[PDB]
Amino acid sequence: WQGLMQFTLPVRLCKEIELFHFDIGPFENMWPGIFVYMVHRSCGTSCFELEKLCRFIMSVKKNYRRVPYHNWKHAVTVAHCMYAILQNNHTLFTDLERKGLLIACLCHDLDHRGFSNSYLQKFDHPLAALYSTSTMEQHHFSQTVSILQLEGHNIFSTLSSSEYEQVLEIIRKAIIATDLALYFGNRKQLEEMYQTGSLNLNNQSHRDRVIGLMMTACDLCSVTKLWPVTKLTANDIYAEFWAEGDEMKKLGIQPIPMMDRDKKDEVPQGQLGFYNAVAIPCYTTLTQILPPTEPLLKACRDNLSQWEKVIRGEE
Ligand SMILES: COc1cc(C)c2nc3[nH]nc(C)c3c(CN3CCOCC3)c2c1
Ligand SMILES: [Mg+2]
Ligand SMILES: [Zn+2]
Repeated sequence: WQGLMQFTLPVRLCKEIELFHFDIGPFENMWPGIFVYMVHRSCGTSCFELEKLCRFIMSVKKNYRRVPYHNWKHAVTVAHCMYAILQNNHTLFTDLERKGLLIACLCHDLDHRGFSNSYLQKFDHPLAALYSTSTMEQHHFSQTVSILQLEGHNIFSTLSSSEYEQVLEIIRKAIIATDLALYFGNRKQLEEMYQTGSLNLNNQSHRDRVIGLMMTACDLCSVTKLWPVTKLTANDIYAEFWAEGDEMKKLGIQPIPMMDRDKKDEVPQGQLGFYNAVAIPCYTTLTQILPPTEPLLKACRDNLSQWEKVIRGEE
């Protein structure tokens, strides 16, 4: 954490880190420093005690597994997209929300084992016996507080008990909303609220749902990058999916097409179905509530057209 303290972002990156399409990929060693800068810009330069902030960040990095997808890179990618959402919609969210939301995005896949909630729930893994719904997401938030409770790690120690419980509730709700099983119902209710004109950001329940969709938009953001970036991320998503599907066939169950490596040919079509049914509706309703988030929708539409090109045999 000591080396992280002297870090300062190069001026060329300051301008590009504000953009939606921004790719963190070529700057591996700058990632912890990129998170510090984003926290200082959105929240404040002395928001947290720098020593504790840097202790927490590095401890979070250490608690991300050597998995192909749900690793340290994924968490920084999710945190960056959130920053760009918060920067373009600043006055709609409180200081406590902006700090909680950036922290939640960095902690959202903490201790992920490269396994879905569906696997754990059927093979009766202790986590499934501990949490029935949103299995991994409840474990991620469990690991978040367990990093905060370490010596010289509680970054929220300056806050009042009322603010500390509010921020932890903001983080719990945020990490839970990353369970894609919850997205479908959440987005439908918001689409109803928008069309009727009943949506009100001063209604705490409505606010939680909008924050929920922001969480999904960020967790899925790898579909809003440039085509060569998105393509290389799809390799990481599937390498993990297949490794899970490999364990499934060892136990005696047949894996789903997305989790079976002997089915790599269905990948462009599987991606197209995911874009039409999940990705595109997500960013469409996000652009409706938050119009400055429109570039996320455009980049996703660009990537759907690219999957449409691979399907037509013109790769
Ligand atoms: C679970 O069902 C699916 C299926 C497919 C085919 C997907 N294809 C994708 N492409 N890009 C993204 C992003 C993405 C996601 C979202 N996932 C969340 C869980 O972790 C892996 C990624 C998918 C999720
Ligand atoms: Mg997750
Ligand atoms: Zn995630």
